[PDB]
Amino acid sequence: MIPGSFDYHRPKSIADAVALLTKLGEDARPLAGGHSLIPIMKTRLATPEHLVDLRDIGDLVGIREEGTDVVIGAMTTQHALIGSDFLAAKLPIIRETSLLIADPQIRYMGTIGGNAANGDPGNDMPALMQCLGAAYELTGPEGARIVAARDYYQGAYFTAIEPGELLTAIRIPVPPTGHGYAYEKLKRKIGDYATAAAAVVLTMSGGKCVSASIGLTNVANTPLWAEEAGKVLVGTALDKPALDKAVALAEAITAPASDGRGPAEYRTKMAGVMLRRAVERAKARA
Amino acid sequence: AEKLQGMGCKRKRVEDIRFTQGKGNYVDDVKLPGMLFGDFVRSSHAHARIKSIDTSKAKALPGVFAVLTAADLKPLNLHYMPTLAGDVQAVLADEKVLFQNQEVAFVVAKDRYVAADAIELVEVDYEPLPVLVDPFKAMEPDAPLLREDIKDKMTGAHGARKHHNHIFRWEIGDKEGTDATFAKAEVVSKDMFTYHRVHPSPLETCQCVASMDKIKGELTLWGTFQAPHVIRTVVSLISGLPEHKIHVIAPDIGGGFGNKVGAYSGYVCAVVASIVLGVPVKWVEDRMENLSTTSFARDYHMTTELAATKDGKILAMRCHVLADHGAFDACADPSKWPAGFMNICTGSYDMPVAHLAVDGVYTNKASGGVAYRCSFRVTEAVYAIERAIETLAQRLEMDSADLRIKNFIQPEQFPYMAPLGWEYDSGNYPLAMKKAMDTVGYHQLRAEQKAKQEAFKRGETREIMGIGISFFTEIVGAGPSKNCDILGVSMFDSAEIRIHPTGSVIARMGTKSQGQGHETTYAQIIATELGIPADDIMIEEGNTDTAPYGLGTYGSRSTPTAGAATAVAARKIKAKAQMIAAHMLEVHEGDLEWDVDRFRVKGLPEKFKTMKELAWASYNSPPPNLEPGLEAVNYYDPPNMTYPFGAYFCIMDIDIDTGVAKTRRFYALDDCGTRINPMIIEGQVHGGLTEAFAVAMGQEIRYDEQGNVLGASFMDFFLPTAVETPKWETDYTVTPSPHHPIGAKGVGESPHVGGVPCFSNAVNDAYAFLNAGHIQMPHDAWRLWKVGEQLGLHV
Amino acid sequence: DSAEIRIHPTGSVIARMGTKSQGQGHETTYAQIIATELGIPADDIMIEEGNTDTAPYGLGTYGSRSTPTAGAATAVAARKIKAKAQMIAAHMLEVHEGDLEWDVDRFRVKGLPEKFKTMKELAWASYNSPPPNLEPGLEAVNYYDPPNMTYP
Amino acid sequence: TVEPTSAERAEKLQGMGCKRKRVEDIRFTQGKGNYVDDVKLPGMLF
Amino acid sequence: KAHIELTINGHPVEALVEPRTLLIHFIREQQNLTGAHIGCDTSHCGACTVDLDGMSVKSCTMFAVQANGASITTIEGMAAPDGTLSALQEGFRMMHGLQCGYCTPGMIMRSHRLLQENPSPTEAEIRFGIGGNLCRCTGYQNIVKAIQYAAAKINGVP
Amino acid sequence: KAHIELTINGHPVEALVEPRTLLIHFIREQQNLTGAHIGCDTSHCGACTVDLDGMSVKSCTMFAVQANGASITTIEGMAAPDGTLSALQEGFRMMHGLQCGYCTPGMIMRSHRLLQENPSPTEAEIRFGIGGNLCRCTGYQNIVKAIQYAAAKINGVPFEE
Ligand SMILES: Cc1cc2nc3c(=O)[nH]c(=O)nc-3n(C[C@H](O)[C@H](O)[C@H](O)COP(=O)(O)OP(=O)(O)OC[C@H]3O[C@@H](n4cnc5c(N)ncnc54)[C@H](O)[C@@H]3O)c2cc1C
Ligand SMILES: Nc1ccn([C@@H]2O[C@H](COP(=O)(O)OP(=O)(O)OC[C@H]3Oc4nc5nc(N)nc(O)c5nc4C(S)=C3S)[C@@H](O)[C@H]2O)c(=O)n1
Ligand code: FES
Ligand code: FES
Ligand code: FES
Ligand code: FES
Ligand SMILES: [Cu+2]
Repeated sequence: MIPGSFDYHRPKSIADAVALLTKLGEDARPLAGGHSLIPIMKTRLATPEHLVDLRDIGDLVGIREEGTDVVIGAMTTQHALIGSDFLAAKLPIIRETSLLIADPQIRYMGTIGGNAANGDPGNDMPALMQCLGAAYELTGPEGARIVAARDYYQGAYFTAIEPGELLTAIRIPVPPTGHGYAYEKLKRKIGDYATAAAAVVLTMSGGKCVSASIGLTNVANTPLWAEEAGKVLVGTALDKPALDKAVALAEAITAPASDGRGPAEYRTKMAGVMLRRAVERAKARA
Repeated sequence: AEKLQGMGCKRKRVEDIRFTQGKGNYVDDVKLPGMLFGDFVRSSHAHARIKSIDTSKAKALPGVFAVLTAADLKPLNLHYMPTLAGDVQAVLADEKVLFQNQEVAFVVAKDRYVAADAIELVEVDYEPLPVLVDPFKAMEPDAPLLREDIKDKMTGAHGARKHHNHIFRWEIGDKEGTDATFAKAEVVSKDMFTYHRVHPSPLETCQCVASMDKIKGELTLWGTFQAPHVIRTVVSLISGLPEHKIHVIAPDIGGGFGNKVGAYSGYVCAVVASIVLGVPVKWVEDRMENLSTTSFARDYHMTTELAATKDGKILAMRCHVLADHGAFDACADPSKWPAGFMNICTGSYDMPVAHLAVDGVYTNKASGGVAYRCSFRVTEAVYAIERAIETLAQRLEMDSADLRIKNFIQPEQFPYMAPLGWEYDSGNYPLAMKKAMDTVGYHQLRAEQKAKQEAFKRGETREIMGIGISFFTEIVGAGPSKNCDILGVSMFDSAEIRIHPTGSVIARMGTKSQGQGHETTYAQIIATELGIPADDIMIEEGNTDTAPYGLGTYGSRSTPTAGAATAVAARKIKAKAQMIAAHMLEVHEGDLEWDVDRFRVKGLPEKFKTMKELAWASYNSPPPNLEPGLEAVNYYDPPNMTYPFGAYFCIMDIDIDTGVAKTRRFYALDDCGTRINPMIIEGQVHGGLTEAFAVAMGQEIRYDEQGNVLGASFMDFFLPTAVETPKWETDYTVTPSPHHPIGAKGVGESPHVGGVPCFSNAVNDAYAFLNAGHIQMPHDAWRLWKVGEQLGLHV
Repeated sequence: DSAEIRIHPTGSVIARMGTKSQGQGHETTYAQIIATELGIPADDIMIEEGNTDTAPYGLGTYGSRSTPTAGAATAVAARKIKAKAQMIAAHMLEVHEGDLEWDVDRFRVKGLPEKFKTMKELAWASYNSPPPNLEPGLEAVNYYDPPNMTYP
Repeated sequence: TVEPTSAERAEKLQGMGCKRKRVEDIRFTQGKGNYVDDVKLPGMLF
Repeated sequence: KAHIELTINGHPVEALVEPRTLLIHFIREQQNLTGAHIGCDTSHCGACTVDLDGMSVKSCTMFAVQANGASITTIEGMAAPDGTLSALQEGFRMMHGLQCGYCTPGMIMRSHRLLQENPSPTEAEIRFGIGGNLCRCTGYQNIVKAIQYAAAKINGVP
Repeated sequence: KAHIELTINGHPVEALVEPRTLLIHFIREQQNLTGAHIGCDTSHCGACTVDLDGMSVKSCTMFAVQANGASITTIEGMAAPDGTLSALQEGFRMMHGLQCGYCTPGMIMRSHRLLQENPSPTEAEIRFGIGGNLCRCTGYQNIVKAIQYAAAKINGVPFEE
């Protein structure tokens, strides 16, 4: 319950935050909504010497459409995501996913950037961002760069971010109007990380699937983009034969942990069932 | 009339005024001059010898005032403390640790932040020993010797002493007659039902503030105690301090649910630390320590058997229990009942004979057993018989509702002497079972279920429907002095009532509420007895200097014991008021009759004296033959327990492909005799059914092969939120306890006792048409998925 | 005035009165009365006055009335406890109450002094093994209405 | 003195008639008596 | 230590705190506002919930320094200046929405914000709306009734 | 407010006080050492007596600022760390030198200095020596006996009966 002591900083700009993180080093950690970092500081699994609170940086909060993308500031909260009718018009899957994350109090504080930068395979936004083909904008001492969400995760708490960098925004391509979407989550209770969850976006034309993309949550040490699974659905009527093939290809890439949510084999099977249900709801919406 | 609010009324709670405004007074709200904070360095190992403990870095940290180890306690003979089960538990590990998170050293610092820092600085060197976590192997020849302090390597069961890991063997019933019935019965139904380890998990953890006043030589101890007087007496016996100089105070407690009956190392260490330092010492545990080191509940492996005729008449019950008590036997229980009242396991049925045997064993786990609305192992007893009724019914190809009806103890048979020794006080089971069945449309549900099963067989649905039934007989109100005592103190309870000159009242009892509404309900009992408005009565519990001695609140004993004492004490006051009325009215007491709030002269109703006038007269014009004042005390030793009962029905739908179960309807009929406050009873039922739902569907505390305690935090421990908790439908019948002063039986634990078997029977019933056999709890999604997986439902 | 005396399981005592000392030593002297009446050392008795929620109702301290009133109530209340303790002793020793005699802090069987129960043993027994016809515990209250004043 | 005489037991009582030393003196001689002006409560005015 | 200034229950507060001090401890231990409670060490129970800058926040999962400049309302700040109970406090009492009272301050603080987010919530919206608050005593049924009762009282004030 | 630093009962003390704050209130109200008492408003009773820089002083007749840098002993500082009472505290109990206890802290603090001024005083010297301390309960006779007891204890030999 009691964290180790640390020094606290309140940079006024991204530039200042980055300089501070670069100077301070590995012992400094950015502090966003604090709803993953403080809990692990309280168990002392994390014992940073410095916390760099991003609270005062206004440029990190916001939702806008730019070209063919929606750009979301890293400090935008889950509550803000749910409240955005503009976002619900363009990317309705985000509100649906966000409503399945944690609880009201945690959603008032937790940010999309923190959810994506955490590296906990339990987080729901990572695989959703992979499904959507989102890009993460990073700013470090060496400048700005972009890393695809699909290439950002390597393991538990292991990501592509480099020392001194801050994830400043998430750029999400806007799916065709009328597209189908769904985030289907299986959990033990409100607030629990998924036993297995699937994110699906797809488009239809003349009764056949034109495009399909699938993300799988918490069924490996990282989120997973089920590339083969989505590919097999394209060109099909999204009937049982097609779904069976997609389920096989998705299950094939899972490697779940065996924990309180059940053994690996159960979670692999559930990734498949959540995928079927998500495709079904997405199909109906398309 | 509007102001009385006596028995039967849905009186709103007086406790709510302060609680809704943050003005309750719980242990951690206490702040005293010079108060320090203490907490434990705990064991990372389940079983190991302690080679060395270096506390030098911790003691050197600024803000640290002391670091206690077993080395410090021995000289006071305090490194071990006695338990309610008659065993001892280590306060601070001496030569070895026996369970993960066991207390090793107690750090005392200026505040809880510095204490946490210091705990990290203590270094413990461990020498690993083989871990024992499977109770079924605890008594094998080569099983690890855990309790080196009291046992000697005894690898058998035919020596001068049991087995080094055997705690006790307790049996009751007619063994020869039971065995003979099973040897000839047409049908024998046997299953091994495991009631898995869970935990009471009150929202407020265990804690205390010890303050030894060295100038006065008096100890004041604030704490989360369900039995404050017992704690005072125990503290006196082990500390040498006399009881009149130990002031125990149980203030507002944020739920107990059995977790706060016993003493914990934290209480002893805070007291020793305060005595040593001369300043107050507060100890407050975090949730992970609460769930992994304080009283667990259940962990009974029950080989249960019923003998019957082909037509469904039950002839005998035979049950053997393997009880996992953890490393120390700290299982709360009256001293002569090592398995509590598990002998109430023949339940609501009239059986000729039965036999019960229980073996308790030690394992490398936290202690406990009796907690979480168990009524002293009645949760286990009811689960055993209600599950056995269902498996016998399946074997007989008979509807289980009809099997129960054919075997119910009938109304006319009460008081009924059951085959394992308990005499039930009153009960009308057929009427309650019929009301329940008619309310839920039982036979219609069975028809619906049959059609849904056929639809499943045709591939038309992936959902199965289960109907769970639990008809139970509880036994609460632990108190006959003949066989019920807590470490030698008879299990009575008490009430003291004092009426002031102007008519208001101060009344105290020997029990201790942790949310059950006593401060509201005891006043209702007095209000009806004396005709004094409930709001003119102040109720207090928990301060041992002021409340009459009692045995505390657990075993749903408050209404049976202190509730009875409250009525008897009020009646003593009523009797004295009648003498005062006779003196004032100049008539014989025989010429008076009580009428709601006054005594009237028979025949001359115009001549009367109200309780208020009599209270004033007792101070202003006391009759010469009587003492002034108007107050009384009663220590009530109950003649028998009270036996409330219930009929619970659950309709559950299960998705066989994910294992996800969803309660469709839950109906709970409870009969606890005279109902003091229907509103409060309803709240108790809602809470208890929610715990039952949690226990049956997901709650658990586990240990792996290495002794690691698993799931002991809210990250995994299933506490339902408002989203998962089913809506509850409640009903009742009223069958008064003939021996109780107001006919009221206890009821607090009934919902949990009857609810778990109800939920588990619904899950088991859903899969019965697929021949799943007995499915062990908890019934969470991955486990029900495995049931379906093993039945071939997923291919 | 009044007195309430409660004996704990282990033999110590909490007693309160309706008077209120302002230096007259009541916390010391009321315990001396109880000590002699019950055979319980004065140091094992805690005396309190002044808190209206806990002390029995009394009229206070003035008119040198404490000893005449609450002092009397203390003796009478203690005597009620002694009478109950005598009943417990007869039950335990299996003799008639009339066969018992008091010897400072214990009841002995007349002519057989080796058969006895001390007040401390009786206090424990009142909680541990209450005779069937008696209530558990050992305590008493007395509100004393004096028959006359005292004239020192 | 394991089985003290009647006289010894009566003497230990420090009962009626004895010059028993005062229990109040322990706190009073140490400034630990609790008189009204010693009382301090949150928000207390004068 | 860091110097912080904020408003709690409408009153200016200034203090020096270690950055690691959790807001729940600052509120309970330094400000003596002991209504807020601690029921867990993993951020699940919500017994520590306070209203902070228009949001329901679990104060055991925030450092006091993060709240510098914030406006906080705790259970002690719900009653009206004249002592009258808020609709929620009254509703919890009338509908028997509490027993031990330990989750109550957090439940009422969350509900206060819930009824501002949605003045007329359905039962499903209420249950989901208090998903971050655990109660061991009530089984939640009467808490739903308490919130519905409060919404009806509030909706009658205008 | 003025900043003062001193030593009370052997411990360093640092505080802020208004100049007009009487030492008796600084001790009782700010340091919570409530043994010292107030029995009058004219400096006659001595119930507020503390030992300050080797002098018996009526703290109701001095401002806290005047004691900046001083060493003060109050009744709370008389008992030994091992809990054993001082000779004077024991003597007051043994000889029944107090009843309501109100003048006691000041009486013992004055006596503490008196026995340092004169380790073996006669009865007349004791009565004159505590002339600045009023008692309403005892009639002084047992107080004189208590002081004689303490002196004999300290000296290891009695003087007057
Ligand atoms: C009880 C509970 C239940 C939960 N349930 C869920 C759930 O169901 N699904 C889910 O998705 N989440 C869940 N969470 C986690 C929650 O969504 C967190 O808010 C999220 O994981 C982290 O976002 P944050 O803003 O709080 O970040 P923080 O905790 O502040 O930080 C998380 C990590 O990311 C780093 N970081 C944060 N922002 C940046 C940035 N801009 N650039 C680089 N590094 C950064 C921090 O340094 C730290 O290492 C739960 C949390 C709790 C307490
Ligand atoms: N015939 C009856 C019986 C009971 N009642 C009311 O219901 C309440 C519970 O009374 P009772 O059944 O006698 O049970 P106890 O008061 O002895 O409670 C103990 C029981 O209480 C249970 N419910 C709990 N509820 C809360 N809020 N907190 C706990 O810790 C609880 N612990 C559990 C456990 S475990 C136990 S053992 C009391 O206000 C009583 O007046 C009534 O109106 N009529
Ligand atoms: S104390 Fe449990 S969420 Fe804050
Ligand atoms: S009222 Fe007890 S936890 Fe909710
Ligand atoms: S108070 Fe009387 S001399 Fe100081
Ligand atoms: S003892 Fe009372 S004034 Fe001296
Ligand atoms: Cu129980």
